[PDB]
Amino acid sequence: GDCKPCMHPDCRFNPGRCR
Repeated sequence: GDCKPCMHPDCRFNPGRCR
């Protein structure tokens, strides 16, 4: 990840952040 840290389940496609 880069924008929104992908250190949690939510970073599957962070809507508006890290896809």
